Amino acid sequence: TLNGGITDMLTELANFEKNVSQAIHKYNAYRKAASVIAKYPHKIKSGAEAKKLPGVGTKIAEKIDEFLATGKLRKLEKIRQDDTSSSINFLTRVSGIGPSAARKFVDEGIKTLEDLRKNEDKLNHHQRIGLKYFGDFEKRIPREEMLQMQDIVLNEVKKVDSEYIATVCGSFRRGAESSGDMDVLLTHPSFTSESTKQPKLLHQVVEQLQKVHFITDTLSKGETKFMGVCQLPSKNDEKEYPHRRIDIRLIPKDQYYCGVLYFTGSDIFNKNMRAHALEKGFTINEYTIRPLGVTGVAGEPLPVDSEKDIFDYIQWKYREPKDRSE
DNA sequence: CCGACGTCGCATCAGC
DNA sequence: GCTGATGCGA
DNA sequence: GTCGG
Ligand SMILES: Cc1cn([C@H]2C[C@H](O)[C@@H](COP(=O)(O)NP(=O)(O)OP(=O)(O)O)O2)c(=O)[nH]c1=O
Ligand SMILES: [Mn+2]
Ligand SMILES: [Mn+2]
Ligand code: NA
Ligand code: NA
Repeated sequence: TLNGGITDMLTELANFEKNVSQAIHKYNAYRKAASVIAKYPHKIKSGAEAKKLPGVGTKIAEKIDEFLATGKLRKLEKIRQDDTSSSINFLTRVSGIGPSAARKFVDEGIKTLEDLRKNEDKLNHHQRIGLKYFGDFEKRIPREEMLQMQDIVLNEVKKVDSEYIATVCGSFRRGAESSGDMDVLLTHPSFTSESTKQPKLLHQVVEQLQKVHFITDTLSKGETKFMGVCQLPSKNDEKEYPHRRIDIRLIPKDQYYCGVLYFTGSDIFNKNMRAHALEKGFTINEYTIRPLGVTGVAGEPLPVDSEKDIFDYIQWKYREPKDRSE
């Protein structure tokens, strides 16, 4: 964090554009800029120096010069003072509440945590659970707790069917010392790109984790993706652990490497890699890498038998999970 | 100058 | 009910 | 907001 002040500024600007202006490409522009500055191994001395980096243009360069000279940004100082922007930004911190619902709530005079708590009937299920655990979801997860959680998940999954493979991805697989949540990739030989020989594969696992009181709430749930809440068990007279967000994704077993590449992240890393893939004439999702034809249409899936194969196709040197934290 | 910006799952809604 | 778009999220 | 062509 040689340039923590700058990256903080840009992230706050990113959040404004996403939540208030509802301009998603500005949000990504700022986040991309923040990321490239974050890994820049010098303390930045000027906006001109920063503009040399890919993703930093004229406007951000000027903001960096203002921030360097004064320690502040007048544009952000004004935004911070605005009631509507501040209220909208706050409401979006609740899981299930996005830019649209936040602005609608503020219109209806619901703009504080207290306002939300007395208008619970106006929330959908996701938002209601998000409000319930607002405090808990603010807290990060120490890696040591992540290891406890991994142990439970992998063992409970094993008990259902010993041919399941569960892999913890996201920031954990990238070796982070603390995570925002837990991300679990799931495979079973019955579910491939060719066929589904077994129903309720994800359901079976979710059910087991509920039975042992690990999973406590559900935000969303379908055939391949689960979004919910979990909690570590605590001992006698111990204060309870905070409730944690958990994401589970069932991927066709023969498409594990594309799946694990996707869910390992980071989000910005995926954006950068897939953009580069397009430049190289391929498209990548969580299932396949495919060539783009002359007319621009995706062709048939290419052979993949390691994460590295995917890097090879787009002419990138392989990068370990710990080097993908962009 | 300006088109494009990664890709997709689940909840919810409009229109039929 | 289905189809397609919108919102929020991974 | 940025940038490749
Ligand atoms: C949010 C997001 C996530 N992903 C993939 C890559 C992420 O690393 C992976 C898990 O999402 P996450 O749990 O929201 N983020 P994280 O695990 O990287 O970091 P954190 O510690 O959970 O905050 O899902 C995307 O591909 N695009 C996205 O926009
Ligand atoms: Mn995560
Ligand atoms: Mn997650
Ligand atoms: Na630049
Ligand atoms: Na939210």
